[PDB]
Amino acid sequence: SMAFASVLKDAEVTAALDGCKAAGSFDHKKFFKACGLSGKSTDEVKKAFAIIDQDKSGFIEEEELKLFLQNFKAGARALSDAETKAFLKAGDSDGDGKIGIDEFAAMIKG
Ligand SMILES: [Ca+2]
Ligand SMILES: [Ca+2]
Repeated sequence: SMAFASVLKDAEVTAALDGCKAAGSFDHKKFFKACGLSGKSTDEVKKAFAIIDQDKSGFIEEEELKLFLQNFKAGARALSDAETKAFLKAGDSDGDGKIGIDEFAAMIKG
């Protein structure tokens, strides 16, 4: 659902949601950089990591990664098998199958 709408501008993330609408065209970097998440404070990020976390499993398993579009909405599709892979290695620096916060704030911090 529109959670980030609180943190960021629902209208802002919107364009960030339509920017990925394109299959195999999802550019997380562009996304975070769009809403501004990229460069933001590592504090808020942790708060942005919840928006996504729908099961508060503590982490964002590879299965949750593809659910990086269900954070800004409760319906948005899920990154492809590759898209999720890119967004994985793009963040996960250990390639274990999950992306923690320290890692989630990394893909954005860098
Ligand atoms: Ca989670
Ligand atoms: Ca990890």
